Amino acid sequence: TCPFYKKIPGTGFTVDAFQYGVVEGCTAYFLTHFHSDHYAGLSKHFTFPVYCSEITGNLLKNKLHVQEQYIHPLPLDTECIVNGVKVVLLDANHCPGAVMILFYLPNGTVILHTGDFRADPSMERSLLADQKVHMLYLDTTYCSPEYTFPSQQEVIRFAINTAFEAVTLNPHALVVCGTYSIGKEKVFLAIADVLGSKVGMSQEKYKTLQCLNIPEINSLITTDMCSSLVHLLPMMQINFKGLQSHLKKCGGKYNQILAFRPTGWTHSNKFTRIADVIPQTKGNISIYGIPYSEHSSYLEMKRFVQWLKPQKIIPTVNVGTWKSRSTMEKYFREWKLEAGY
Ligand code: NI
Repeated sequence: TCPFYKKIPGTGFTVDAFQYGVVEGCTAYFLTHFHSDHYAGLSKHFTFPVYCSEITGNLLKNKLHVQEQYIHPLPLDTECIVNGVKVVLLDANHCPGAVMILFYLPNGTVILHTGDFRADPSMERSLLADQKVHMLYLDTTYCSPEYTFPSQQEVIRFAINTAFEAVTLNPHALVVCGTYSIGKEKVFLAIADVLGSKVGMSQEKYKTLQCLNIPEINSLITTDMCSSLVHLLPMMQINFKGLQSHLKKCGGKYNQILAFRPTGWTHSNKFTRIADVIPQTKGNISIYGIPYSEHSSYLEMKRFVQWLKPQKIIPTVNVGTWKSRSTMEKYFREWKLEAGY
């Protein structure tokens, strides 16, 4: 059974609600982004209308084999009518194709559903600026003050400089980057670009990347591993055993691996600046965990919400425990009292 926080009152709409069977009364299923906790349940046998971005639509078609007749892609930043209700999709600054949805209810209520997002001040000049929002369905992944991490730009700067130094010192080093889903593509693309290489990967990952409308992509990625000095591997293979084994396969072309594991937040963030980050090393293998986040920090989240001044907030993450829910409600009240809405 579908939980309440995936239902849009006064509509026949649900958001990211594919794992509950047929939801009573749902005339259109919205999908915010192509990540497995959100699409869980979709397949080629799904026969209700799905509304989503162009990029999400490419992935539904090519990776999950959803039939074209049920895929309804919408352009961003454009007022659209769906089953008699005005909607707008906005960029969520999450992974490729990820959106927030603004719903304009027939009774005059306005609802913003953020999906998953990394709040940014640039959102304060989208179509959000033009009217009041009554209810906010909020990505609360990191809704606690301990969650600090650097900007995406600082993290990429660290990775580019790290990789460029290592390979200039040793032209026979291989760079490996972990992945398990879409998002965080800037990590491996930025590193390959500074090294003048394409990125090598499996046919399945290449297929996924070809759905994402990235400019000049044919110039940046390849399935030919042997022509490339930046390789992508599944995240589970980014450990001393998995990399040792991968190095065997490269046929004495390389004598050193430097590997990156983009994580979300980790507790080493409470003590250590990005500048100061060091790898785990064994032999000729080094592994850097870098805190590249596609979710709001606490401070970014707070700033967005205090700007928006919603009348009510409904969290969509960390909703399973009483202690979590109580913690989040206390922060929402502080924010409201401090800003005065
Ligand atoms: Ni996500």
